[PDB]
Amino acid sequence: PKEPERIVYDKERVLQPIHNQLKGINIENVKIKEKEVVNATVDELQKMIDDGKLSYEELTSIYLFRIQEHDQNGITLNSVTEINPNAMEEARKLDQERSRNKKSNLYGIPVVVKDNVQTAKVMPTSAGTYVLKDWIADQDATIVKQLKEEGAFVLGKANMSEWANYLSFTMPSGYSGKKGQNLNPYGPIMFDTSGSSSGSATVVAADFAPLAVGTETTGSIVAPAAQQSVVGLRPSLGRVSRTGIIPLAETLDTAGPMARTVKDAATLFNAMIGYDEKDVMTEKVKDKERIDYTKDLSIDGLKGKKIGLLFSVDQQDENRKAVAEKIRKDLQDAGAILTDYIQLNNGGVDNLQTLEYEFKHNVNDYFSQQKNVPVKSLKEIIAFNKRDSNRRIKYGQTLIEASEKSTITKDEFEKVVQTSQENAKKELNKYLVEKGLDALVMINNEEVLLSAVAGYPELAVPAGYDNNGEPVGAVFVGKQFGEKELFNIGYAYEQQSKNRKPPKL
Repeated sequence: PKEPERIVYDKERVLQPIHNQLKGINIENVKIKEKEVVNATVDELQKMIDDGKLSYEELTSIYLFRIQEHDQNGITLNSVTEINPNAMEEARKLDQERSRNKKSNLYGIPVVVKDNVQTAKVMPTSAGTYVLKDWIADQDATIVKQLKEEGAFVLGKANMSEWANYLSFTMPSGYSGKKGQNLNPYGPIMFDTSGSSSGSATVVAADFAPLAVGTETTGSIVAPAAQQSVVGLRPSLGRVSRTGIIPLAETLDTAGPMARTVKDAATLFNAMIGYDEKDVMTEKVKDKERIDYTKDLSIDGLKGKKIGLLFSVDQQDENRKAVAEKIRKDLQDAGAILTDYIQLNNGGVDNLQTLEYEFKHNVNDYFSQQKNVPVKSLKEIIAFNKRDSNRRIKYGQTLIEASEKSTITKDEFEKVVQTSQENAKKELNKYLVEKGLDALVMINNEEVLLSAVAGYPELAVPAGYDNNGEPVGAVFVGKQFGEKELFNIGYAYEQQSKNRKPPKL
């Protein structure tokens, strides 16, 4: 992959919606409440408005102001693709019906969803592409529809690696032909943002939003979360509906919550989960009940837990040696039994061929359902990009070209997926279920291939910063349908370490 550059497309796409609903606002009250809102958890934000020292309209104003001054100006992280023009109108209405309709922790809380998540009549869904930059979907994604059932509203959309990082091998992470290059708030250009949920990681890292929604095929959530020092969760395959999300490979596709705090992540995770008749994958959770993932979160959640390490401190470079060593300490200091150095075996577990065949089919089937989409096939996209290469495909489109002319048959595909799932699931259970380990911890995204295919949940927690200041996260692998135990484990590791530091913008 090539290096990231300071490239920003269509800046007025974000500024004008911000500028329009910030004409009748006092900048004095904004900057004052800004210092009290930044790095504050969701629970703390609810306390600031219960005491009357803040409101939802003010909360939204601060974020929009920060996006205007930091994301599209100043340091210019360029992590926001779209902004809800009705963000203030919805915020004020949530203030009026607050004392009457308040019920959930998510009420009035602005949420930023990934650019590949559908919203109705308001914000375009493009998956970071230039060809879909202006296409507004007909219906909301189910996760968006369920979000507004608890009071939450979509503040805007986050930047991402185009096509969920499936365009070319040379394209830098965080880049999209729609908005441009995403920059890491801990060190622009210097540090990569990772992908493909780069923007969803940045908006919560730079306090552009309290919560964010990302998608993951293989590491697209936990890797940018670790690279930008924020919390990211990949749910079990079937826990969260994918309906209303531009796919990549429905075999692996999933949508997870992202925040600065494990607590806040679980708060968002409450409204994302549920049942969906449209997504047949969510019929593996039908015989289960909805839970509050914020109640059973104790600081002694690591007491007695058996975490298997997927990294070795001694074999680590001098740069990450100090960070990796502190991970073991914090786990031990919290009272957990650590298991040596477990080296997972990636054998027979395919990822690329699963993507090459399924991408063309998922995309074409996706566009066939839409009403007024400017493209109805992957073939038309390829032809569209060719007409202005330097703009629409600066780093090419080799991957989507390979998927279009793929020779792989459906028999070869479903057979590979079958063997891959049985291998990864057995490899994981070998340590998790068989040897009685509660969870597996890794550094960054070194071991995501197995847990993604097997459908096991993943939780990224800020593990600190190396000698150069580059963010390093600790991603936990939980057991199947064990998001409840993962959050409890993740919360205990988070509080008994506190590695995350707010970035200097």
